[PDB]
Amino acid sequence: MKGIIFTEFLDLVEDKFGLEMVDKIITQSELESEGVYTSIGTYRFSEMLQLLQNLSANTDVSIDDLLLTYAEHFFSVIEDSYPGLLATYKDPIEMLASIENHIHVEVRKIYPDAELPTFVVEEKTANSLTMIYKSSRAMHHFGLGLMNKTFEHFNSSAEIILEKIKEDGTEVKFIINKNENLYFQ
Ligand code: HEM
Repeated sequence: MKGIIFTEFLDLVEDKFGLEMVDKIITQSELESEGVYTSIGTYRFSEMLQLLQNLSANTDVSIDDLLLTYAEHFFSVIEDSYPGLLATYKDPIEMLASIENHIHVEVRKIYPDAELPTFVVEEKTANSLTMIYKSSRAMHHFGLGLMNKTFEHFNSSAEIILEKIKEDGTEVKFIINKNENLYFQ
């Protein structure tokens, strides 16, 4: 996992639960990096999992809800860091159907050691998209938050249903249905 994921995450923990919560979840976790992260550094996901598990226990907010809220904030980091990549797309369904073959392809060019999930499109219409999410990290709600802000980036919204193929969350079917949309875009 890239260090930008760690720094933006603990910045949000500081922003919502105070400084002491950042020191708390770090002390509760056995971290090889001792809780010190840089944007260019590469760290194991087992460190982030400990941070999420400890934050969930201290706040009584589920890991999925914590990952969702963080993902919705991280999309703004994506908007401000790579606007030219987002400017390639005019439609949220088209952009989401291009994560595997284009978006995260470009991410690998930037970070060759990036740990990315896989998305497989099974059905695709103008306002609907069914994709299979696969990742040993089971961060489906991180992807759900980025999907939410993808639709909001294009002045739209969508109903997104998650069906866990494997109950551990490492394989999730995403059923995406864009809403109306009362004015021509
Ligand atoms: C310009 C758009 C995007 C950029 C620059 C981007 C980049 C990244 C980066 C840097 C990571 C962290 C990799 C690591 O720490 O090793 C990541 C992970 C991830 N990305 Fe993207 N991403 C983009 C769009 C999306 C979208 C739209 C989705 C889902 C709809 C998505 C799904 C994910 C997920 C779920 C992860 C968590 C890793 C995992 O599940 O295994 N990404 N992405």
